[PDB]
Amino acid sequence: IPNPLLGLDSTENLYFQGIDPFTMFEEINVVRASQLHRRDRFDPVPELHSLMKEGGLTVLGTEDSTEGRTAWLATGIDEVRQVLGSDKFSARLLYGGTAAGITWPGFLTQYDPPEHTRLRRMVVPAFSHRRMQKFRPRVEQIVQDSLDTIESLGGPVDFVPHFGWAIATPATCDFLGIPRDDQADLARILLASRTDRSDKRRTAAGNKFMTYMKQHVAQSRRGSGDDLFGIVGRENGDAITDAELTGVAAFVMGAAADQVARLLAAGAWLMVEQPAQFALLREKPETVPEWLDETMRYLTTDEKTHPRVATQDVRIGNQLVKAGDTVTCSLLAANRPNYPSAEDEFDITREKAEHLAFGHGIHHCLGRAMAELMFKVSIPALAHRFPTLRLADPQREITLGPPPFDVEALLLDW
Ligand code: HEM
Repeated sequence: IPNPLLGLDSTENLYFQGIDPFTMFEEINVVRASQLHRRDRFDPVPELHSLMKEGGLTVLGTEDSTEGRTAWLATGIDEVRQVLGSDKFSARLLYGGTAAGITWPGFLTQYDPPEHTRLRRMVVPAFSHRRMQKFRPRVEQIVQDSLDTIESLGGPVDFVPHFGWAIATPATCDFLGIPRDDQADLARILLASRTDRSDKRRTAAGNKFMTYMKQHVAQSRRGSGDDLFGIVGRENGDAITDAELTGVAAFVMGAAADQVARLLAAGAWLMVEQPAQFALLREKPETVPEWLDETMRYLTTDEKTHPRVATQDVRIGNQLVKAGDTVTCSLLAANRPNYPSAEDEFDITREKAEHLAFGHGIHHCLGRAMAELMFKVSIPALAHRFPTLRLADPQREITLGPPPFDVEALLLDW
């Protein structure tokens, strides 16, 4: 029971007869974690900076009960690696108890070993570095086409649709063997499923996407294509279900496409804020071999991991994480430990890398090679194409939406 006589926070104050107290505990902690991972331009917000000073693991929130659950945030590099690498944390127990089945087939984030292990191993060959080498000429074409479109239009151009999404959409679709003719409509359907203010219309759009994808999976899984479905289907036969394949494909075209569009937009923004450094990349790329790792570290466009649930009492740093507690990891805090300082500032010439932008442990980014391929093609190509790239209006702040790192618009000229 919140006490609205004492405080002003709307989220904290929500109460009505018959409200679920546990649902409320989980939801306010998600909101708290989210608030902490907004950004101040490229930087952590003061609240996260303050929290980082407290120690490597702090209390996000606690349940009203005697011997109730605690939600923790890990911010120290040591604590984050320890949590994410430990077999004493479950991902699946976040979504239900032991006896609960899988909710979203193919949503790897939701699986624990041994089934996490098997399903990931089944799909891994499609995401390999070798496979990304093969995919590279297509990505190069996608990027040059996007740049041609931008240049043809004339400045100013919004790089969110014309750079982030113009690359992410065809790249993800092509990876899944989606015919060119279908792509614009699917992207439109996905927009409705991600943004429509009506939850009813949001679900109808999601349903429309998932049924297209189920059909596409059935058509493609026994075929001879180099798409994800052909690869995984030919290799695995009936060991992978249509539902599982559909989930993986949907993730790639939905959540993951959004993640890469956001990363590319954040990259283009950094380029216009740090043009002398990116001039070094354009003109002498061999002298800055760690540029990409440093960019990932600085940007950390996925600020935090999904909460993990402790399956037994476990020591994390100083603290005792009790069975049933959750720990959320701040990749942002892990990658920017020295914020603010000269050493934390973006430095394209840095050695040794860091970093944890793609997570850690068994759940670490399956799409790392694909994401890096996209970035490593896109950013240098942008630099060569528009050496004079700049903000159309240098006085206007970039508007950031809710995490993860969400550039809403990026109006650039050259
Ligand atoms: C199209 C490109 C991408 C694909 C296909 C992809 C795919 C995936 C998948 C399937 C997982 C779940 C792995 C598992 O649970 O075993 C994952 C996890 C993760 N990804 Fe990606 N990803 C992409 C881009 C990105 C980008 C741009 C970032 C941010 C830099 C990112 C950051 C992460 C992180 C931090 C995790 C771990 C989450 C956690 O531990 O809770 N990914 N990725």
